Amino acid sequence: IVGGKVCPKGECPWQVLLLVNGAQLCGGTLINTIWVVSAAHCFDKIKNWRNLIAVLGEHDLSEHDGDEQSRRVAQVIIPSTYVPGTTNHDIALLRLHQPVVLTDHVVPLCLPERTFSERTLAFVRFSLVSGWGQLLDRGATALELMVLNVPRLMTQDCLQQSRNITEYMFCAGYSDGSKDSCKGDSGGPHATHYRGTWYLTGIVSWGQGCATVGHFGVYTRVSQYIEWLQKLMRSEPRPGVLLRAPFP
Amino acid sequence: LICVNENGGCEQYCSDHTGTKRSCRCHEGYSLLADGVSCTPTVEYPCGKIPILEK
Ligand SMILES: O=C(NCc1cccc(-c2cccc(-c3cc4cnccc4[nH]3)c2O)c1)Nc1ccccc1
Ligand SMILES: [Ca+2]
Ligand SMILES: [Cl-]
Ligand SMILES: [Cl-]
Ligand SMILES: [Cl-]
Repeated sequence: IVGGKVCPKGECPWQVLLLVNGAQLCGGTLINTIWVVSAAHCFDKIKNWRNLIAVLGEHDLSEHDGDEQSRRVAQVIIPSTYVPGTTNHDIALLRLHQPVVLTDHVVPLCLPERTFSERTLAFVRFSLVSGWGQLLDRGATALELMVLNVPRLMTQDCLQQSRNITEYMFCAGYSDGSKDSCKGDSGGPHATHYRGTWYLTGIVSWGQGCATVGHFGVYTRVSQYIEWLQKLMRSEPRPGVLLRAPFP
Repeated sequence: LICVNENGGCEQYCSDHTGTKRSCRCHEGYSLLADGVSCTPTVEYPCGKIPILEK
C-alpha cells in the first residue's frame, strides 16, 4: 500500500495473509470461518499446494502476539475463464482445512447479495484497501498492515482520466502517483461501508501500475462473482487442492 | 419503496415483490427488526463489524 497508514490492530480483522514456504505471497479476505477470497494470479506459479498457509489475525509480521491463527488451504478454486498471467477474472476462493475461530481480531467481511452490491455499494464513493505489500514502487513491503481509502470510478470515467478494463473489473484510487495498492497487496480486500457494516466489493488485482502517474488501481469486481462464490460454498470439497470451476 | 432507489429503505438486502411490495433482509448473523428495515446482530462476531470499535 502506497500513501496509506497503519491499520490499527484489530480494525482490519477480515484481512488474510497468504504464505508459501513461510514467505509472503498475497493477501486475502475472510468471508466465513472456512472461506477466503483472494486473486487467482497469486497461485499461477505454485508447485506444491501443501506449502500454502492462510493467516488470520495478523498485524505486525515481526512479532507473535497470540492473536494469529494459521490454517492449511484445502482448496484453491479459480474460475474457468481466468487465464494465468492476466487480469481478467482475477479471483480465487480458498477453503481452509479447519475453520478459524472468530475473535476480536478475526472477523469475516460480509459478501453482499449481487443486487445490493450493484445497486447500492457500487455508488459508495470511497472504500478501504489493505495489505502488507510494498510501501512504494520498487520498495520494501510493510511490516505492519496498511490501509488506504480510495475513490471508485465509473469505467468510462476511468478510461478518459487515464493517460483494458472489462465489466469484471473496476478502477479506484488516484492518477497523481501518490496513493495506490501495490505488489504484495494482491488478493486483499476492497471493503465498502454502508449503514454501519462493511462489505466485499473488490479484490486487489494487478497491472504494471503501483502508484503510476496517469493510472488508477485495478480491482476485480466482486459483484460479478457472488452467485459463483455462493454455489461453490455450498459444494462438497474435491480431492486435489486446485479446482477450476465453470464461470459463470 | 423500490430496491433500486435508496436501497428500498433497507439497511442491508432488498427484494421487490408482486405489487407495491418490498421485503428487506439481513445477512446471516443478523435479524430484521419490526421496522422492517433494520438489521441487528444475533451473534458475537457478525460479518462486517469491527469488534474493538463496536466496544
Ligand atoms: O507470476 C505469476 N503469478 C505469481 C504471482 C504471485 C504473487 C504476486 C504476483 C505479482 C507479480 C508482479 C506484480 C504484482 C502486482 C503488481 C501490482 C500493482 N498494483 C497492485 C497490486 C499489484 N500486484 C503481483 O501481484 C505474481 N503469474 C504469471 C506471470 C507471467 C506469466 C504467467 C503467469
Ligand atoms: Ca504478528
Ligand atoms: Cl489447518
Ligand atoms: Cl447449488
Ligand atoms: Cl456438490
